Amino acid sequence: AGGTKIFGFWIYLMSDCILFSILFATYAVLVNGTAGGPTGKDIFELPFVLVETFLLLFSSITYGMAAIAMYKNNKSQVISWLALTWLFGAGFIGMEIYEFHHLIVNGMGPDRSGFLSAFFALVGTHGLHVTSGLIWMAVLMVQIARRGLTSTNRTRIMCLSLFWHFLDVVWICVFTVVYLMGAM
Amino acid sequence: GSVKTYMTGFILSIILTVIPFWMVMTGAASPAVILGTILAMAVVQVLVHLVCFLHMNTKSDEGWNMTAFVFTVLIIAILVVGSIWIMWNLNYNMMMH
Amino acid sequence: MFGKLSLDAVPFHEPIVMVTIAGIILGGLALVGLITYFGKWTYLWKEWLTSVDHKRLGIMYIIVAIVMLLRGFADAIMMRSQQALASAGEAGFLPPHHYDQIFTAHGVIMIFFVAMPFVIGLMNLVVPLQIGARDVAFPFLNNLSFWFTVVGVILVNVSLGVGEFAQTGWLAYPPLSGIEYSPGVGVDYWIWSLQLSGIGTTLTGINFFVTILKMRAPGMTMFKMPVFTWASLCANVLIIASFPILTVTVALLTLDRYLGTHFFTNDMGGNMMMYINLIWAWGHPEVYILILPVFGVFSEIAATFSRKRLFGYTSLVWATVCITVLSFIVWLHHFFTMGAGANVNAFFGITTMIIAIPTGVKIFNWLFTMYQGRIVFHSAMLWTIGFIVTFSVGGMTGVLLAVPGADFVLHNSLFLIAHFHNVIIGGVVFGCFAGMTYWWPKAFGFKLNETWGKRAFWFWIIGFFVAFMPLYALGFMGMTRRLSQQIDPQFHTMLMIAASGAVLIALGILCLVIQMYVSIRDRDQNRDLTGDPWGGRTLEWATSSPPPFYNFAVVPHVHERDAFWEMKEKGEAYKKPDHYEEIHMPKNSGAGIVIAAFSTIFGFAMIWHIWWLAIVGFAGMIITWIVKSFDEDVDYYVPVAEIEKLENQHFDEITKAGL
Amino acid sequence: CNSALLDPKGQIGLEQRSLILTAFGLMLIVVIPAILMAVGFAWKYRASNKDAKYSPNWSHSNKVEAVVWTVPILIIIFLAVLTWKTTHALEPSKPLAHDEKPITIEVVSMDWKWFFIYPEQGIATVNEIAFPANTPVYFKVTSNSVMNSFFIPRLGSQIYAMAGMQTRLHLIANEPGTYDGISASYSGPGFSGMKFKAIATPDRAAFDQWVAKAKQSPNTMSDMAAFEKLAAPSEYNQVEYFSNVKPDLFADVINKFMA
Ligand code: HEO
Ligand SMILES: CCCCCCCCCCCCCCCCCC(=O)OC[C@H](COP(=O)(O)OCCN)OC(=O)CCCCCCCCCCCCCCCCC
Ligand SMILES: CCCCCCCCCCCCCCCCCC(=O)OC[C@H](COP(=O)(O)OCCN)OC(=O)CCCCCCCCCCCCCCCCC
Ligand SMILES: CCCCCCCCCCCCCCCCCC(=O)OC[C@H](COP(=O)(O)OCCN)OC(=O)CCCCCCCCCCCCCCCCC
Ligand SMILES: CCCCCCCCCCCCCCCCCC(=O)OC[C@H](COP(=O)(O)OCCN)OC(=O)CCCCCCCCCCCCCCCCC
Ligand code: HEM
Ligand SMILES: [Cu+2]
Repeated sequence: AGGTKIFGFWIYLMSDCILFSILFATYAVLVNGTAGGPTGKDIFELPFVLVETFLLLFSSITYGMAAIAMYKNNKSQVISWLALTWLFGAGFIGMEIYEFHHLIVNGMGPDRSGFLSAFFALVGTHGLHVTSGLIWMAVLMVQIARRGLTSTNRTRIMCLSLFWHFLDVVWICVFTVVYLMGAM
Repeated sequence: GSVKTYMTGFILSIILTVIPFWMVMTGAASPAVILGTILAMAVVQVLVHLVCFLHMNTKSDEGWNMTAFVFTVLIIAILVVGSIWIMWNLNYNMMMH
Repeated sequence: MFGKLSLDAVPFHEPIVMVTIAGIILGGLALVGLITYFGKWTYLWKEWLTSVDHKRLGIMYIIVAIVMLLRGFADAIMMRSQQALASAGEAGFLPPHHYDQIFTAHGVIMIFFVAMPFVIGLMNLVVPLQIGARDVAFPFLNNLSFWFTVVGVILVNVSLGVGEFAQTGWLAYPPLSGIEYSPGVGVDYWIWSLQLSGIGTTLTGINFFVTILKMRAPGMTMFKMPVFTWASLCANVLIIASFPILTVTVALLTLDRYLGTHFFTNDMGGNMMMYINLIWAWGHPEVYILILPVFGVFSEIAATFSRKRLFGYTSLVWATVCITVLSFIVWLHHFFTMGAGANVNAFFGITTMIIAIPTGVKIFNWLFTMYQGRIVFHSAMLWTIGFIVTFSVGGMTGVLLAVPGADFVLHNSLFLIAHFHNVIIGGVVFGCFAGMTYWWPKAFGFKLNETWGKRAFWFWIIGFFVAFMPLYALGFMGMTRRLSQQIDPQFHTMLMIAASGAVLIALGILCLVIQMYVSIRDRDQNRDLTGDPWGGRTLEWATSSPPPFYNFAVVPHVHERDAFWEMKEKGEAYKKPDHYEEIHMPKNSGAGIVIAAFSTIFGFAMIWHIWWLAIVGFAGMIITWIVKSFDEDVDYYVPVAEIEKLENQHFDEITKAGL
Repeated sequence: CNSALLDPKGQIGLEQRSLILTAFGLMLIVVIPAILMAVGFAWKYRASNKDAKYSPNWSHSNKVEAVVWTVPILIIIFLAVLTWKTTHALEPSKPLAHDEKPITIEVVSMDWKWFFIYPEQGIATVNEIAFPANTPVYFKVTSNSVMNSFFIPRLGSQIYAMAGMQTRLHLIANEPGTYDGISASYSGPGFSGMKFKAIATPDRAAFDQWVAKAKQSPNTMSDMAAFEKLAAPSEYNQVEYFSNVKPDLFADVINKFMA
């Protein structure tokens, strides 16, 4: 019942991990495809990515404490630990929006230099998943505030636990292949 | 308790992110020692996040939930290495020789 | 109203389109008028459209596939008519603007909306019955997956009347499908039909993977499963691992045309060879998604109508697991002529012929299943014998194409065209009609007409051979695919035979319609009363015909392969339980239709650049998803009064008919 | 039997006819007995045949399942050794060993015609090539537009034509004649008329009188302004000759996508 949905969501993340690997394969082909424009070393600010990496890492341990609080019967502390990992994920999204707004205004959008197309399609598709999990987190927070730690709400916490920790696993592959390999 | 697995897997992923970042931001006199350790610490930190955060187990769905992950790693490795190998030969050809 | 919709988008002054526009508008209004005449709107809702029953959803998949089979055949009969007129020097009907939409739409409809729903609808009806399950693992997700496929067939059909379809071929290769060589809405129709229907089949593969692994009967291990369940398990693995490749590849084409990005462009660092690498990394696992459950269909039919156990179960199982891994390492054989090295071409040429080894083990294991049986020549057994002859010819042809040096003269020929119509018509279409004939009494309670089912076979067999063995000869003569105008006169008299063979295939489709009419007209005389019209071996035939909507009052205990056959030989399986308990069943939901109704609004607005409507359409899919999460009445319990009523009416049919 | 692939006129076509024939004959040792068993077992083991042995519980034999795995394995083993050897011998962009100093012809696919450049002769043609028989021909193939496929079916292999990219093809003609070439990859509305003639001359004197004929034209190709005038979208083009060409025009077509 509950464990069938949790196993079934794990199979979806394995298809979602295949989805990200096509974006990684497209980036590796197109990384040297700069059309006389900027390369990775001219664009990537590595102090900025280190703050973005630690915000997604802080939201992973904050969801882990929310699941720990779900394995006691403290409904209030599941909410409080879910309130913080929403803030760290909104900080992560707000920095990626600031990163993309700096490129688009300064003429380095996706419509220029198809290295920049593969950059925007990998970092942007990751941030669309973080935005999708941020909406799911706020819908879950108002369900637990209204109904409590019911059996259906407990399964939805463990389904989003799989989703949220997977986005931090993908980001380890993102900042290594894109940012750290690009700024060598 | 189970805080200890979350806390160790958080301390470890702090170390496994600072060291690859400090090498590029400093320079470390070797692009090949940098590239090896960056991909090594990326793989190790992915393994830390599966064990500590996702709680990957060999006995979780009677063997499944683990073989499903091992299968897709092989599919990802076939798709990524295969497409890179194909596109490298397609781009070494189609050149003005 | 807004966007690029202009009322000059409707193809006026084009009679071959406007006649088929009025044939669907008046055809749809006549169909709408019958439902309100007989008062069946409250019955189609609450029993069929909102149904989370896998038996109801499996039937509706096949109804969509049969209806789309008529449209995908009616334009293939126009290509045979045009190619027979273009040779012998006539610029007849179908100008190249008109003709190039037709092979693109024929490829899209017949793959995605004919072959895919027929294979999925056979797995929907049968697989929960074979494993002793009462429903699929995620029943609301199964209903939502059907309606995403309906959104795909709506968007392709409105491109006939509102805009035009793509003119790029069925896989929409780059720059020809780019925004500077295809500036119109045709590729946008192709993009959003495949995107919205493609997320529906991804949820189908997840649903049947968890159903086979978790929802099995007690005692049924993996190597006691039916072979059709094994084939459905491996086919759904390929759906989970390859339909994400299609989702990214079409979305990267979407960003190229809408946002002006450079992925597969010619100029600004884009690589158009990356798409052809990516679209065939999905492309070959798709053709093994189609042929794997057909292999499972033919294994159950050959065991049933030989009255003999299936030969080499373990070899047949491990040949299926061999194919589902080997399907991901062969995809470069579709672009041997692109210009990769000899090492890359010979590697993927060698491993393409490795996948022919487990297919030959499957073929010969069916041959020894009927090596010492008592073969009853049913209609479904006729499709099985005809598959082995036809698929062996077409499979042998593809291994010839798997040699790269041989493929350098046969790439994109009519030899290639005749190859994959030999393994889809020969394999998938024959397997879909065989499983339709086999599982018709289980789905509906009465048997199909045996006389008209055999006549439909004899027109689909060598009527296919008149249609496509000339294209083998034309592929040697040098005729390439997608040829429309001023075809060489030496290709005439061989395009004339191929056109005559399509008329025989048309008579087999007509014989299928007569077979469906006569069976419904005479259903009270050909009723299936015991639930086992043949001598069936798997657990589906332990139920009544049609099954009691929970499939099983008590879930059966399995001890061996062919669980219903071993029960019959021990005198069991017509055993009345002394008591019953209530069955926890899911409820029907109006969402999933509402989620798909906003998705076809979202898809239509993205095609025509109506951005306020696409925001409203996309927000509708998300708010309906959110408001479905707050619903708490998702389940109910079937009372023991309803179970005992439905089982005592099955256990006197057993008594009044002998057993 | 006389059908442009079973009757080829080039060495690459003749080596591919033997490759098609030996592959087809190899697969027939397992496909003919499969079809014969599909009909023979259906007839001998009918339900109405009361003389045949009936074994309903026989589902496993080690010797039967050994042969069912071995003989498909052994055929593919012979077919993979053949596939490896012939892919490294019939590969395009592998020059043919003739010591005849091959003629290089540069091929540009347009909408919807074939543009041919003869860079060592200073000649360009549309929808017609000529070359001597028994001399190798080095084809450098590119696109100005969407992807095409350069195919002369009676002479040998095909290769894709892609914009900004340079594929290579080597062919030879063992007999004089004229061979119809086509585009083998669909490229738009005018794709059905992308047909050219490929004349293999009896000797080099007839090739020298075709090059001298093709430089009596008043039309030139001396700039990229004249190229983009000719690269305008057109259908079912006649054979056209250009007497003067730009000395490195083929690289300029590639460089308008790679720069
Ligand atoms: C569901 C349909 C389907 C099936 C079953 C197959 C099965 C095969 N496909 Fe056909 N493919 C299919 C659908 C397509 N393939 C295509 C294109 C295609 C091409 C590209 C050629 C080109 O682009 O120029 C090659 C090389 C093949 C090879 C094969 C091989 C070797 C098999 C093998 O799996 C067949 C194995 C079966 C055999 C061999 C017979 C059974 C064995 C017997 C009887 C005894 C054993 C014999 C031996 C071991 C030799 N496929 C295209 C082209 C799309 C397009 O271009 O637009 C489509 C749709
Ligand atoms: C191009 C952009 C497209 C974006 C489309 C999708 C994103 C929009 C926002 C979606 C997020 C809102 C989710 C709804 C919140 C409520 C969900 C919930 O509580 O359900 C939990 C559910 C467990 O199931 P159950 O408990 O039965 O609940 C049934 C729900 N009806 O658990 C579930 O299984 C349901 C929740 C799963 C959510 C999956 C996350 C979607 C990720 C989308 C990726 C977007 C980008 C893709 C890239 C395109 C290709 C390159
Ligand atoms: C809106 C604009 C766009 C339009 C696009 C089109 C939308 C897609 C619609 C597809 C949905 C599929 C519809 C499926 C309806 C199936 C109804 C059916 O089969 O009912 C038969 C019913 C069976 O009777 P019963 O005795 O209960 O038999 C037990 C079987 N388990 O027998 C009965 O006694 C009931 C008799 C009434 C049934 C009449 C309904 C006719 C079938 C509906 C239309 C199907 C054909 C066209 C589908 C187009 C698909 C693209
Ligand atoms: C998928 C490939 C492409 C990826 C990008 C776009 C899609 C993102 C969304 C994918 C979500 C997948 C979730 C799968 C979970 C499966 C296991 C599971 O937990 O299922 C739970 C539940 C099924 O529960 P069930 O028992 O059927 O009944 C529920 C009653 N409330 O399941 C549910 O009810 C939740 C799932 C149903 C709702 C999904 C429908 C919305 C999808 C809209 C996509 C919008 C895309 C638009 C943009 C274009 C794309 C580029
Ligand atoms: C494993 C195999 C899976 C097969 C999947 C399904 C594919 C074919 C779909 C058709 C089969 C469904 C019909 C049989 C169901 C039972 C019908 C039934 O019970 O009869 C009711 C009704 C007339 O009976 P009535 O007088 O109301 O009362 C008697 C009830 N016993 O009888 C009727 O008249 C009902 C009419 C229902 C048919 C409408 C469905 C449309 C789908 C047709 C597809 C296209 C056919 C080609 C064009 C046909 C039109 C010329
Ligand atoms: C039943 C009789 C059928 C006939 C007579 C027929 C006829 C044709 C013809 C004439 C072509 C184009 C050949 C060319 O380009 O020269 C074609 C292409 C194609 N057919 Fe069929 N077809 C039939 C069934 C099917 C089925 C059942 C499928 C299922 C998958 C299918 C899939 C395709 C595809 C994918 C293409 C290539 C699309 C393209 O060229 O872009 N066909 N068919
Ligand atoms: Cu393939």
